[PDB]
Amino acid sequence: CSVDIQGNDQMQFNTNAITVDKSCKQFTVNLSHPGNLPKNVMGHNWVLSTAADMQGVVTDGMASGLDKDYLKPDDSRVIAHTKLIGSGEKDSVTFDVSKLKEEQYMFFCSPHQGAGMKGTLTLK
Ligand SMILES: [Cu+]
Repeated sequence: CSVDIQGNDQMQFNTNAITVDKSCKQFTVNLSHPGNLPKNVMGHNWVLSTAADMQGVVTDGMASGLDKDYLKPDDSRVIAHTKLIGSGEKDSVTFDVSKLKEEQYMFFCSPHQGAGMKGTLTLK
């Protein structure tokens, strides 16, 4: 009921598809950042929304800027998210699987989603 994910200096995650087992009550994402760049140059987060909400979350998040971890404050469309991390840092988020429907979900790094830093998540 957990997955470890890396975001690197090339704006790539090392998975682009997450499967959450139907039997999980909670699911945890452990994000880390190989590389040698600080959070204010190449920072990554991990953000989950419906496929339909992704573009708006990214647009509004990018506009909110670095000091808001590139997320619109209190954004109702964000199902779960980590903080923004730089190289050698790590952050984990846990969420209730009850928040998912057996729907199209996307995960992404908000500042680098437009550069392709995204993938799918499905409750299976
Ligand atoms: Cu990123």
